[PDB]
Amino acid sequence: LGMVSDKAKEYQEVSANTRRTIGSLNDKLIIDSNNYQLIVVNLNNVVNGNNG
Amino acid sequence: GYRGLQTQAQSAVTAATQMNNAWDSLTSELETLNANLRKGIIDDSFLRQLFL
Amino acid sequence: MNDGMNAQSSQALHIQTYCNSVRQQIPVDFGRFPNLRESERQINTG
Amino acid sequence: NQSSQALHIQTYCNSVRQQIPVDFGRFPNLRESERQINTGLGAARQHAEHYLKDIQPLIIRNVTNIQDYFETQNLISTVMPSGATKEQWLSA
Repeated sequence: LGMVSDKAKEYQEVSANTRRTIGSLNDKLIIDSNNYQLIVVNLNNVVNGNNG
Repeated sequence: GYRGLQTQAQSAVTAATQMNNAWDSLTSELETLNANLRKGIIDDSFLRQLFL
Repeated sequence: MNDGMNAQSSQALHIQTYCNSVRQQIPVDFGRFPNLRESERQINTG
Repeated sequence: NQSSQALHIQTYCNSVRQQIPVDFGRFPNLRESERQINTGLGAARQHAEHYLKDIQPLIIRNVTNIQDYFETQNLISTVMPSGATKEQWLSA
């Protein structure tokens, strides 16, 4: 049981590690999407002025 | 093109958030098993079988 | 117990969505406007 | 594809909760509109919280108790069942 408990603890720690990795991925994607949107708005403004 | 990329990222964000919740659940489930285990080692007779 | 746990679970996803959405909120630059220097920084900070 | 009655209301409930209050402060003609909208939204929120926190749960409870009751009393013994007094059957 103690052996199983120890193994589960290690597995739990591993699970937390994977979560952190996911968190970083999330932040990276979020930043990408945001920058993309910023470019789109910047572009939209250019064509919306240029058409006056 | 950027607009299409922004959508792709927005969807990936949802996909990632989902993966984060999945790992978080697994981590919690492990913690519960660990707690269930630990209380059964420092239990002698019936309360041990209950936690087990 | 089931009623409270479920309501919290839909509530949480609604906030989780709103959270990631706000993260995507891009910062604006009044760089062309000299008088809105303070405005831009204040906005960025907020 | 169709939802259960309760889920349809449960969705509408959480949706109304997300209804943000608006300020048409810049628009002078929409002053009454904004206040009226805000008030109505507030009231709807009250209706939802009650429905969600109390109503649907209470309904579930009553139904569950009914379900358990009919489960025990599944079929009426029209005839005097095997090895019982008439009084015993009448009491039951």
